[PDB]
Order: sequence, then C-alpha cells, then structure tokens
Amino acid sequence: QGYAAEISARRNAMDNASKNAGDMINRYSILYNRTRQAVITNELVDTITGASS
Amino acid sequence: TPITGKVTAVIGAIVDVHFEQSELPAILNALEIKTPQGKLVLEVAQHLGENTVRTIAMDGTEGLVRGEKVLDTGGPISVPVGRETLGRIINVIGEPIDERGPIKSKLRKPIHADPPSFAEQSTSAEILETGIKVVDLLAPYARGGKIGLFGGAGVGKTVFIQELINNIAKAHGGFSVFTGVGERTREGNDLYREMKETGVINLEGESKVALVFGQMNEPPGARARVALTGLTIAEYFRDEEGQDVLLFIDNIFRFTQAGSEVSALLGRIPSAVGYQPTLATDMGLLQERITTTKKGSVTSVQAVYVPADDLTDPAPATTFAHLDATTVLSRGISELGIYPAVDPLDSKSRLLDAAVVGQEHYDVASKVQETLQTYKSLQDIIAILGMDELSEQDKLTVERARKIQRFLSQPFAVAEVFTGIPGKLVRLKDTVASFKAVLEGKYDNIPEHAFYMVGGIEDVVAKAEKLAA
Amino acid sequence: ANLNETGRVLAVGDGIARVFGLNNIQAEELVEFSSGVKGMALNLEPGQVGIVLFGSDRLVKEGELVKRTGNIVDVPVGPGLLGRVVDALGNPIDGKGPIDAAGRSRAQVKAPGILPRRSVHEPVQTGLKAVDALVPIGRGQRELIIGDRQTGKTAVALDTILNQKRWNNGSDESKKLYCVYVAVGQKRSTVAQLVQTLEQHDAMKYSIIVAATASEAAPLQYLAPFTAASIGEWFRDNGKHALIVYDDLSKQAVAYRQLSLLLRRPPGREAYPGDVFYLHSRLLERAAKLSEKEGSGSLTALPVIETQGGDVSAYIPTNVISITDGQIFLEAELFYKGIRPAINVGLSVSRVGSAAQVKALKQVAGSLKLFLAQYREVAAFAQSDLDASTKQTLVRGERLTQLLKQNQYSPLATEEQVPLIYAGVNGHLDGIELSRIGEFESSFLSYLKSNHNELLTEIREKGELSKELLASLKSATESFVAT
Amino acid sequence: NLNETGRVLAVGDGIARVFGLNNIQAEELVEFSSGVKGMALNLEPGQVGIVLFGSDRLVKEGELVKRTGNIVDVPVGPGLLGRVVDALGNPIDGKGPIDAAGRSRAQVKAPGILPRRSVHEPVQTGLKAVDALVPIGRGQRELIIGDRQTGKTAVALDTILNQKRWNNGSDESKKLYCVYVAVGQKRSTVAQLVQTLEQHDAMKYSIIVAATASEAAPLQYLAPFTAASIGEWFRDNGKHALIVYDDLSKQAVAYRQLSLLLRRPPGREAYPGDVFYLHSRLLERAAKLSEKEGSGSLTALPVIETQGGDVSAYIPTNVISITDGQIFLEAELFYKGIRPAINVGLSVSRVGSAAQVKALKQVAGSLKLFLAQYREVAAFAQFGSDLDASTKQTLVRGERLTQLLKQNQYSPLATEEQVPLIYAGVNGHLDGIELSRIGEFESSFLSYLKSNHNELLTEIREKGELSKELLASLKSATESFVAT
Ligand SMILES: Nc1ncnc2c1ncn2[C@@H]1O[C@H](COP(=O)(O)OP(=O)(O)NP(=O)(O)O)[C@@H](O)[C@H]1O
Ligand SMILES: Nc1ncnc2c1ncn2[C@@H]1O[C@H](COP(=O)(O)OP(=O)(O)NP(=O)(O)O)[C@@H](O)[C@H]1O
Ligand SMILES: Nc1ncnc2c1ncn2[C@@H]1O[C@H](COP(=O)(O)OP(=O)(O)NP(=O)(O)O)[C@@H](O)[C@H]1O
Ligand SMILES: [Mg+2]
Ligand SMILES: [Mg+2]
Ligand SMILES: [Mg+2]
Repeated sequence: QGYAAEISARRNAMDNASKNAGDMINRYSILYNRTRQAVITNELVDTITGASS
Repeated sequence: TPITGKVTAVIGAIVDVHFEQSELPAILNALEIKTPQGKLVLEVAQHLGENTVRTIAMDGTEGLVRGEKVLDTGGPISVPVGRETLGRIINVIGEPIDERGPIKSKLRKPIHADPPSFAEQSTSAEILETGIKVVDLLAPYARGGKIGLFGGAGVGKTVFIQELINNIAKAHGGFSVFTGVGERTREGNDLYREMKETGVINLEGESKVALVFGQMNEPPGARARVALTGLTIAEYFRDEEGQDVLLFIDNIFRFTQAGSEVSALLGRIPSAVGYQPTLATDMGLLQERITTTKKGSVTSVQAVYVPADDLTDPAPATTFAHLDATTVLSRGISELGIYPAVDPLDSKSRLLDAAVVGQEHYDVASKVQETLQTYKSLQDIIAILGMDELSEQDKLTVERARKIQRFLSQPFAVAEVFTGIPGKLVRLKDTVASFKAVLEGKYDNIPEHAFYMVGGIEDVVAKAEKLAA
Repeated sequence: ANLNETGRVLAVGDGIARVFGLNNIQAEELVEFSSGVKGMALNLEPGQVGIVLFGSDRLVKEGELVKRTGNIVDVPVGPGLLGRVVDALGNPIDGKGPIDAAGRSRAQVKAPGILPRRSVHEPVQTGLKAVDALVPIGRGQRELIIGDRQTGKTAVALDTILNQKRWNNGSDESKKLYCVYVAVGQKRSTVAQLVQTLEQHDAMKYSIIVAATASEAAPLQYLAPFTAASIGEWFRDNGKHALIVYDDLSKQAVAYRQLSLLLRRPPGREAYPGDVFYLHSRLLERAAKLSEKEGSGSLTALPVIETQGGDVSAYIPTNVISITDGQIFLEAELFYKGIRPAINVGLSVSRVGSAAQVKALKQVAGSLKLFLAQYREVAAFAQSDLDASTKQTLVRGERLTQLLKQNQYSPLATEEQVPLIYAGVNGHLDGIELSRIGEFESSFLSYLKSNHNELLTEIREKGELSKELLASLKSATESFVAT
Repeated sequence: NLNETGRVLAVGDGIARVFGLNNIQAEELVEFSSGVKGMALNLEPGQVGIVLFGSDRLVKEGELVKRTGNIVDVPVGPGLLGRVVDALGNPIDGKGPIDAAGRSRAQVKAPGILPRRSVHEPVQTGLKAVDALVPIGRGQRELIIGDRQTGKTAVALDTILNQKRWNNGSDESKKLYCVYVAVGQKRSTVAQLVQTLEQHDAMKYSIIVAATASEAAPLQYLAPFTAASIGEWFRDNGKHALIVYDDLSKQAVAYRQLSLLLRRPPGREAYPGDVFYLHSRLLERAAKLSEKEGSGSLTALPVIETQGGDVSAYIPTNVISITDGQIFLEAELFYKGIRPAINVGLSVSRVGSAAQVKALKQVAGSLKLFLAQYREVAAFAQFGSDLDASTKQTLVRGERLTQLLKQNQYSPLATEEQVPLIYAGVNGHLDGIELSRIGEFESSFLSYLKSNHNELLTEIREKGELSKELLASLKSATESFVAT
C-alpha cells in the first residue's frame, strides 16, 4: 500500500515539476530572444560606429 | 561696453555662435539672446576655431534665426546663494519660479566650481538612523555621506526619498536643498505643498529648505545643468555658513541622460550604448562636489533611475563608486508586495562594520544575510520541485528566511494611501533586537503574514494574536 | 530670386531635403515646397538648411523652390474641431470641409510649471468595473495603458470615451469631458471603423480624431501626439476638461527612431536615439490639472504602449512607466482565458487617482485592491491541501473575478457599480454557481431599476453613502438571492 | 618660429588641436599659456592633437602653447615613502615638496628575457586562504577580480598591512615597500584608506598615487604608469615593492575617453584597438630581476571589476591572460559567510608552491584539490542522499576546512600562526568539533601555543620548514588541546 501511495505521489509530484519546469522554460525563452536580439544590435552599433569615421 | 557675436548654426539644443573679433568668450560662460518672451541663455561648451563657439542652450531654440545677435555675459551661469534662497523655487539659471518676486541675495556664485581637494576631505563614521528597518539593520546610512537609491521605473525611489525627507529633514536643524532633475513637474508641485503643510517651508516665517527644479519638461541643456544650480546653493551653506547640509536629488540619472542627448550634436564619437565618451568625468565633476569637507558636512540622498531594469548600464554602473551607501530597490521584490522593495543582499554600506555598529548588530545582520542567501541559492529548486525536496535543515532556513523577508517590509507614512495602514518608524536598537530573536528560533511557531508590514517585534505578536480570532 | 524668404533644393533623400538659402528662416519653422508638400526646418547651418519632409521624398526634387511660412510647426485649435477628423498638421480628412478654428497653437508648447498646477480631485469615470474600482483616473492625471498586442488596450480607452455620453449631454460645463483620440501608425481601415463606432454611439460630437496612419511619412507620425496635445490643451487652458488617448506611443517612438537613424543620430539601447525619453516626457507633461488662478482646466492622458511577450522591462515601456502616474497593465494570459478587461491587479496602479475617485466606490471597494493582489497569489500555491480557511477566500476570489468581467461598449454609471461591488465584497455571491454570475448582474440591475430606484438616485447625486443608505442596500441584495 | 610653440586652433572636452609645434616629440609634455599642462598624442600633418591634464575652461582659440622638450616623467626615490601624490607625482597631501632621488619617464620598457630570475620568494599576505591556496611571489602579478563590493581592495589592503612584520626590522631584502594606485575612485574614499594605513602604522612604507574621479581622463590613464616607475626604483635598486592598481577597469575607461575625443576610430565596445597593450605593457613591468641586476622585484596586484559575474567580458578577458593567476571573489560566497569571498575552484597562482613557505606547503598537502573533492561531494548531497564512511568523512572535514579559512578584515595572520591551524584542519583534528565553535578554536588554540608551546612557533618563524621532530611535536600539542 505504501508503494502504491508513493508511485501515485511521485506521479503528481513530477506532474507539477513538469508544469513549473515548462512554465519557467517559457519565461527563459522570452529572455533568450531579447538577449539574442540585443547581441545583434550591439555588434551592429560597434560596426556602425567604426565605419562612421 | 560689452562683446557681441552672431548665431551661425542651430541644431536642437546646440547653437554655434561666431564672434567678430579678438575676444571669444571662455568655455562655460553664459551668453544671452533677446526674445519677445525674455532671454534665451546659452552656455559655451567648446571652441570650434575660426572665431566660432559651440553652445548648449538652456531653453527651447524654436524661432532662432541665423545671424541673430548674441551677448557675452562675461561669466558662467550664476545663482542666488545664502539664506535668501530658503522657501523659494529656483530655475536652472537662478530665476525664481514661484511668482514671489526677486530672490534678493547678497552674492551670486557660478554653478561650475572645482571639487574640494584631497587635503580638504573629512572622513568619519557616524550612523544616521533612518527609522527604516532594512537600511538601519543591513545597510546603514552615514552622516555627511552620500546615499544612492537605485531603481527601475515605478519601484519606489521617490516614495523612499519622500519618507526620508519626512523622517529626517523636519527635525534636522540644518538647511536642506532638494533638486528635482528630469522628474515629474507634478511631483515638484506635490512636494512644494508638503513643505508648507509640514512647516519645513513657511511662506511668512523661517524656512528650512531651498528648492531647485529642472523637470522632464525642460530641454537637455536645462536638465544637464540643474543639478549644479542646486549643488552651488548647498555648497554655500556647507562652506560659508558651516552648515550640515541635507542635499536631496531626484533623479540624478537624468543628468547623465541629458548629457547624452546633446553629445552627438557636440560632434563626439559615441561610446558604448550610445553614451557620451565623457560619462565618467562629467559624473566626477558633479559627484565629487557633493561632499563633506572640513568646513561643514553634506549628507546627500540621490535617486538613481536604472534604465530597462539593467543595473549594468553604463549610467547607474558608473554611479556606484560615488556612494557611501547604496540601497537597491528591485522590481522582483516590489511585485511580491514587499515594501520598501529593498534588495537586502545587493544594498550596501560602508558602515556595516563591527566597530561602528557594534559586534551584536553586525552579527545579527550577517546571520540575516546568510539566511536570505540560502533561500536565494535555492529559489530554483524551490520553484521547480517545491519545498518537499529540501533537507529538513534547509526547510527550516527557508521558512525563517521567508519571515525575515516580510519583517523587512515597513508601512511608510508617505505611502499611507497604498498600504491603508498608518506608517511606522522603527528604532535601530528595536530593529536589531527583533531580528536577533527571530534568528534564535523563538518565533517559528508563528504565521508568516504576521511579520508582513508591521513595526518592531511587539507588533508581530500583536498581529499574530489578532489574526488568531 | 529672394534667398531670405526662399530657397533652392540642393539635395533630397532619406526624408531630408537640403536647401540653400532661406536666410531669414526660424528653427522649427514650417516650409512649403514647389509640389505642395510641407516640411520643417530642423537644422540651420552656414550654407544650407536641413528640412524634414512631411510627405514622400518623391515630391521634392533638386532645384525646386522652397517657401517660408514664418510659422513654427503649429495647428488649428478650438471648439470647432469637435466632430472632425484631421491629420497631424490639422488637415481635414473626414471630407467635411474647412476646419473652424479659434486660433493656432504651436505643436511644441512648454508644460505648466510647478505653480500653475493643483492636485487631482475630480474623477474620470471610465465606466469599467475593473478600472474604476481598482485603478481610478483623476482629471489632469496621466495613466498608461500597457500590455501585449491584441489585449483590449484600445477597448479601455474607447469605453472611456464612450462613457462620457452621460455628462456631455447636460448643461453642466465643469463636468463635461471632451475627447481627443490620437491614432499613430494604425491601419487606415481600423481608424475609419473606430470612427464608425464613435458615431454609432453618438460620441463623435464631443471627440476629435487626429490620425497619422501606418503608411504616412514617419515625421507626421512623430508629430501627431504633439499637435493633438495642442488641441486637447485649448480645453484645459479655457476652463473645461479634455481627455487625450495616444494609441499608441510605441509606434510613435518607432517612427521617431526612423528619422533619427536616417539623420545619422547615434543609436543607443535597441537602436533608439538618446532623446527618445525626452520625446515622450515633454508630451505627457502637458497633461495637467490647473490651479484656481488658471481656470482649473484639465488635460488627462491615456498613452497606450505595446509590450513584446509581456516584457515590461523593455527600454520604451519602462521609459513611459517612468513618466506616467501609473499604468493599467493588461495580461495576455487573462485575455485569452476570457477575463476581460484583462487587468493584472498586482502590476496595475494609479498613483494619484484615489484622492480623485468618487467616495461612493471608495467605501464599497474596501481593500478590494490589496485583496485581489493576494487571492491571485494563494491561488497558484493551491495547485498540497484542500484547506478550510483559505478555501472560502478562494470562492470569494473567484466570485470577485467573474464579477469583474465586463462587455465592450457596455460602460456603467457609478450608481450601477456600487451595489455590484457591495454584493461581492460582503459575500452575497458565495452561494451562487460560477456560471451564473453574469446573469445575476442585469437581473440584479432589473431589480434595482424597477423597485429600489430610490437608492440608485441617491448615489448619483451625493457621491457618497450615509450609514442609513448602507443599511438600505444591505436589505435589498439579500432578498434577491433567494429568488 | 612655430617649432617650439604652437597656437590653439580649437578646444573642447579636454582636447586641444594645436597649429605649429613642428619639433615636438610624440608623447611630449606641453604647457599652455594659461597654465594647464597637456600631452601631445597626435602628430598629424596639419596640426597636433593634445590632451590636457587639467580643466579646459581656461584654454581659448589662438592661445599659445609651449614645448617642454620632455616626454612625461615623474619624481622617484625613497623620499616618496609615506606620502600621497597625483598622477604626475605632485604632492597632494599638503605636506610640502617631494624629495626626489631622480626621474623616471612614465613609459618604460619591461625587463626583457635576460635580466630575470624565476620567482621564489613569498609575499606573505597574512590571509589564510591566499597564502595557502593562491600564494604570491616577489615579481609575480596576481589579479584580484570580482563584482563591486566583494572585498577586492580588502585583499590588497590586508597584504599591505601585513608587511608590518618585516618593515620594522633592519633587514632590507625581507622588506616589502607598498605602492597603491587609486584610479577613478572618489577622493573621500582614498582619504578614508590612508586614514586606515596611518592607524595601523603602515603609511610610512606606502606611497599613494591617486588620480580620482573628477580628474582629467589623461591623468587617470597615466597614473598607473607613473606609479609603476615609482615602484621600479625599489626593484631597480635591490629592494622590493608591491604595487596595487585599483582599478584597471576604470583606467581603460579613461583611456577610451582620450581616444574617442582625439577621434581615434574605436574598436570593440568603443575601446581603442590596443586596449590590451595598454595593460599588457604595464603589468610586464612587474618582475623579479636577475642577480647581475641586484635581485630587486616589483609585484603587481591589479584589480578588475566585472558586471554581474561576467568574467567573460572584454577587459576582464584581457587582464586574465596577462597576469600569473587570479583571486576570484564572489558575492554569493560573501553572503554565505565565506570571507575573503575567494572562489577556490577558479582561483590559481601559477607561480605555485615556488613562492610559498615550505612549512605552509607541507601542511597544505593536497588542500586545494581536497576542497575540489569536497565541493564535488557536497554537490551529490543536494540529491537528499545518505552517504557512507568515505563520503560522510570527507564532507565533514571540508565543511570545517572552509570555516577555518574564513577571516576577519584588517587581521592578517603570521605563518607560524597559520601553519598550526591548517595542520589541525587537514590532519583530522577538527573533524569532531561543532562548526559554530571553529572561530573560538582559532584564538584559543593560538593563545594556547603562544604560552605553552612558544618554542614551536619560534622554530617555524625562523626555520620556515617542518622537520619530522616538529611534526611529532605539533601532532601531540594539538591532540592535547582537543580535550581543552
Ligand atoms: N513604501 C511603499 N509602500 C507601498 N507601495 C509603494 C511604496 N513606495 C512605492 N510604492 C508603489 O510604487 C508606486 C510608485 O513609486 P515611486 O516612489 O513613484 O517610485 P519611482 O521609482 O520614483 N517612480 P518612477 O519615477 O516612475 O521610476 C507608488 O504609486 C506605489 O504604488
Ligand atoms: N471586454 C471585452 N470582451 C470581449 N472582447 C473584447 C473586450 N474588449 C476588447 N475585445 C476585443 O478583443 C480584440 C482585441 O482588443 P483591442 O481592444 O483591439 O486591444 P488592442 O490591445 O488595441 N489590440 P491591437 O490594437 O491590435 O494591438 C478586439 O477585437 C476587441 O473588440
Ligand atoms: N574579511 C572580511 N570580513 C568581513 N567583511 C569584509 C572582509 N573584507 C571586506 N569586508 C567588507 O566588505 C565590504 C567591501 O569590501 P571592499 O574591500 O570595499 O571591496 P571592493 O571590491 O573595494 N568594493 P568596491 O571598491 O566598491 O568595488 C566592506 O564593507 C568591507 O569592510
Ligand atoms: Mg519617481
Ligand atoms: Mg489598439
Ligand atoms: Mg575597491
């Protein structure tokens, strides 16, 4: 019975872990894309500043 | 019998002026132009050669024509100094904007002055009790020191600064100078009324505070200078009247931002992130003047806007070294309702030293930070896997950290309209003893919410017993 | 061949005409080109003037004549613009003929200083249950509407302009609130359809539309809000109250960066110029509540900002957040769920409104604000226990949630709002099914409209509740529930 | 005659474009008619780019500019000891003239491949963690790196303070003369530091060279190089000097300002293309000289600031590749109670155990690796795992060794004090003591050895090694104290 009780708890545990783990992934991907875009802009600025003279 | 020249170029805040013959006006000199409104004042920033100077204007340059007449004043922007400025509201160019007529001062000093030398420095370490828990416990402010309140947009800088004006300025005894830099004209107005309604300013008696404004409605020239105006007034009180000056500035970030709006137009190759190459030296020339010398002392509080919540942005980044205490307000914390939104781990003071605050205070502060740090080290494990995956050791340290965190919040008197609870001022010794006790595991059997938005330990028990029923 | 009132085009490209001469020109003076297109004298140098074009580059050629106006960029203002739709320069575009103007304000005008102002005390009643109870707007205030794309941002502005039908019909001048809607970068089709709605609800007669749509020369988009501000200001300056909606500032700032880049101004964060903050700050500073000595006129601004993927940390959003007196944040997560208005409670604040919100709402919404910012918190931690005490608060939370869903184009008077809030906060809804709360509303309204009309009359006229009147609604509600 | 003098064509932001000066050397000093000094960096055909060492409020178009005939130099010599001067070595403490034994230029070549000998002499910091795990040699260059407010200065400062133990003796070769360079710091902060140095009787062997936040960018740029030459006098004349560049992050920022305003087309993050060379030539000047050159040495501790722990940033990356090892400070460690907040995993001193006292080397057998094994072990603990005889035993000791390395500020220890504690830690003698009591174990075990076993310490402070006899004598002396 303890076994059965554990397996059904571990399931529900993993189920929320996956839910939170997956919800964090969304917020980090969003952060990634900002930081990706920012890296392109900033390299582009250096190159534009350099050519400006 | 003066020296005149003509306007040769206008680009936004930048006006190039040519002078007919042998004498060009010195860099930093104020020049003037007749308008059907009043005068437009220009400051000489550089010498272009071929008898032209480049100036930053101090107001909108709408309507200026090429070939218009410009008059050298033979000096920099001057401001009224001395007791005659208290209870008045002042321009960047030292004009009264309170419809109360002339500010008849005896002397009118220039706003550009060399910072106090190395031998003129006066180093000390007295604690300035603020009555605000987080600061008093973890990052205490220093008398005659510089203090920065770092923050993203709408996280609580100004309220913090108004609380300290309210907590400290009233019963200080020395004079104050408040400089509004690139902030809400509305907020200026709002404060003016407060000074009357608390009696720091009396329209018909004695006044404790001078007011200087250059809000976010003025041009960059005005915003780039207005801090020097407020500063010059404060320097008189410190140096000539030997006073212990309180100089509040909100918001100092805007002085740098303004500098960057003209930088390109002054023909400088931009530095990292679009900022003027002169970022740090411009900051030094202002910041190094806001200082305690041997003649008197200057305790200063300065708001620091953090653009795009990025603390690494050149502007705020550069400011850090200039401050004796930093209190960093964090959007993350503010969105948990923990006010004041102080980051108890990224705020810092010089005076958190076992010699200055005593061993006990230091020890409590350290153990509090340790506990807060453990929780932070676990945020991610707590976030994904939750509380049940932790060792019973950590489970306890977290549960306590969660209480301490709430206990670091405090109803501000000025924030009454948002808490609905009357403000609390808590005393340093009462703060120190309270947290010491929470560390000693004497309050663990008590609900978290009891620690939220109260004063010292006696209110926690109070809220706890009330929330039982 | 006058070279003082007149110039020859040297070169044209990237939205800039370079002109020789125009010796007597003023900075920011408007010009007129051979082809009829207009421009602004932006920078005056020895030997040439740089002019920003208010149309397509096509329309200007090297060699063409350029004429002075002796006018700093300005617009027709006054009460004759009510019911009209104009472009950034104030040109009539509704096809309704010459604009009846009382005068002409400059586009750039300085904001009132420290002294001519007074604290907000008068409400702008949006007619939106969520807004007016939680984030109330005062006349003279600047509140920001901000959220992801397709999140009902416009609908909050719109249902506000609609809601003024109640007062702008009466004689009472001080209570009249004229509206100014500023469409910047939007589709022409949208704006036309929107104007269609304003007429359909009669509201067009007291509102003025200024539009620089999506395909129009960037500098016309950069200019729109300012000239719209001038127009809004006439009412402030003369003793009446105007509401101004900037839909949206994001697109304006985009239009602005275009010019700056094409002008070769150093790009900074996200390639926006250093002065993009100043762009917005000088604008929203013109929204003010004036003192006794200046007629007591009020300009209220509702800027709209578009976030990307709900990130309120971006450069432009935080800039405008740092200029306004609060923001109503609309969460894309709630909007998709059905909860509309999709107000995020924790992330929304009015900074000055409370002291201007009608006292009647203030009492019945006792701590409503701080509560909904906490139900939302305990709700996420619910999905380890089927606990007893927090279980009832969750039902309260859900009933208050479902109570704050509101239809578009359905704004309610304060007297309709107060009882609805009374029935929730005081737990009269906790015995009702979740899927029936919407039906409860208009049936509970039906009941108050045809029986207890005497309480409803009282609330409108006072703006308060007496102890006597509080015990009156107490009885009225409880009777209805059991039937 | 525009050979020796020129005329200002244009002036702004501390830069002057000057006509004439047709004989001026590159990097030569100039006086302006108004008083302010400056440096000629751009010899272009038509004109000269000159960067000023003062305010430009007083330079005017047409103003005359005079040659000096001098490449920027500074006063040097023992006369500077106990004084505070500016970038050009003008005295700023208001104590009168500087007593100069001569003048070195600001920009000097490093000692080449020949005039050197391998580093072999300890710079004792008095910091249990540094001395044991990242020991530093005379002639070495160790980098102190971390975010703001992590204890970076505090690591250089304890070291400066700790040289008290030899600087009051008559022995010269044992002495270490201190030069601290404040670049971009505010004045009140430098004041507060010399106020400490005075209070610990430490100013008398220190020279402070400071160019602070308010000062013209070329002054901040130049300050480390001039401070170097000041240190080099000691190195060149058979003595030892330590130099602390606090901090080079700020120096590079200044150097960028110069360049941008001179209109030298920028490189990465707007810095000059040669911003690495700026530092690389500076830190190559710290060296241990050969015998034929009198065995003198200059030891550099440059400080670098990171943002948000980004060691991978541009200027951090440069300097890491210049120095001989790094001390890495972490805020996360600061707040776990670990102070100095040294990251052992990341910290190295490449000179290694060649510049560590043999006694300390002996007791710190595998200690650096041992702690790596500890943090590998404590990583598997998080898994909520119960351990065995091997994994609990090591987890326990490492946790105690960590605690042993915690150290108060301004309180440097002697090697004869350090050696015992480490011996007591690594050899098992602390493993069964409550962790909150490891601080009290320190000063109690020290007190105990000072009275009862004072022959043991004298043997270590003078023989610097551990004979089998001393090890047995220590083994017993510790076990004795364990039961009080
Ligand atoms: N002590 C406090 N307690 C509760 N709420 C607070 C507190 N301080 C600030 N707030 C909230 O934060 C809002 C704005 O705070 P404010 O002091 O204006 O921060 P700010 O950073 O100066 N604003 P900005 O200039 O836009 O960046 C207030 O309207 C409150 O809703
Ligand atoms: N309370 C409401 N209930 C149901 N639908 C609504 C509500 N408010 C608005 N909508 C609709 O939802 C859609 C998007 O809302 P809208 O008012 O256009 O927000 P927005 O943020 O301006 N979108 P956009 O301008 O395209 O970025 C429109 O079709 C609206 O008519
Ligand atoms: N061993 C220590 N134990 C406790 N506190 C310390 C220790 N070392 C330094 N501190 C304190 O930590 C704080 C910062 O140390 P400090 O030496 O100023 O670092 P820093 O890198 O110079 N900071 P900054 O110069 O602002 O970038 C000061 O308050 C010190 O007193
Ligand atoms: Mg503010
Ligand atoms: Mg819309
Ligand atoms: Mg430091």
